[PDB]
Amino acid sequence: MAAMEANIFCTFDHKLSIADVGKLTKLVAAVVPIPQRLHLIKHYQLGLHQFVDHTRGYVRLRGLLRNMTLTLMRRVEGNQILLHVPTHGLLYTVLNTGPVTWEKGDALCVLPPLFHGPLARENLLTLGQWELVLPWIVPMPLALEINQRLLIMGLFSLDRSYEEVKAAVQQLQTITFRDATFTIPDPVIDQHLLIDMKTACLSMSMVANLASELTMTYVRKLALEDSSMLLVKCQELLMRLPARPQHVSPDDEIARLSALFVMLRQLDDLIREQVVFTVCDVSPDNKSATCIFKG
Amino acid sequence: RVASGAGLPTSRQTTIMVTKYSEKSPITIPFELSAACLTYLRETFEGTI
Repeated sequence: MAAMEANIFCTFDHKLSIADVGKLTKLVAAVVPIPQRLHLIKHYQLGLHQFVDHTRGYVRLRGLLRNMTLTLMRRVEGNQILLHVPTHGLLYTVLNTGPVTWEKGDALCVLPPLFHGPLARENLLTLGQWELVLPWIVPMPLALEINQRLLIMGLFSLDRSYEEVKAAVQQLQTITFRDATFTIPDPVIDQHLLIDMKTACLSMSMVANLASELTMTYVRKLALEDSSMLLVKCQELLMRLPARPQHVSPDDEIARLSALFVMLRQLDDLIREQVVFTVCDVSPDNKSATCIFKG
Repeated sequence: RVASGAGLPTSRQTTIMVTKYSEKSPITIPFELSAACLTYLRETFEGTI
């Protein structure tokens, strides 16, 4: 039928002041998500603002952003915006909208914004109580930290007392990454985090069941003859309790490790975020970088 | 087609082809001639008045 459009024109039916257009011009080469593809769309569908809801949960907003299609902004005109849908493997220029510092060679992920500093950056296109909310583009370690914090809060919430749950949420929600401090907004625990908790519990059960005695005993045996800061900091986490291996069978070990890899992938996937960009350049003011698009 | 505004799906080009067929109807009527008429037209104009 009608082939999917690569170039999308967006028109604001609200009237624009010169300040609004000036703000729009700064946003060229940034990433904006849209829910559906048409040659000509209205500004209401543009951005992340449409999904802001009384539920307020960070996890559900993260889920919603994952399903939107990503576009880059081409140059602006009067009352019009041109968006381009990138293709896998090509080279692009992208704008660092958020305060996160990028580095050469790292991988970037798209994620809902989390507040930082004075929390007064929100000048982006407030017109008719619609707002231009854009997602953050962050490097992989920060996304992994965010997802890990959310899942750990969810798991810890079970059966713990309410006040100590509050304390744990307070200490976990704040993150220091690459010499900057960020904090996760609205870490609500609900069904969306519950399904991830269920899958994590299943994967951990299977990992505990599968692991061979050799794997379990490696750490215990190593401590008898090695000594290092890594090891001593490592063994502090474990419960406090010559010989020969009771059973040697390389084929069983191979098959068991083969299954254990699948289970570890299952556990890894729920904190992994899909890489959208891989960067190899940076403006020395960190405002822009050139990246390869993927996904 | 009509040009559409923002947010509306555009109408695609459409081609339509059709065929019309014809009908059959025969009509007939009989008439007959006496053998006397046949022999009068067959042979000579002669004899009594």
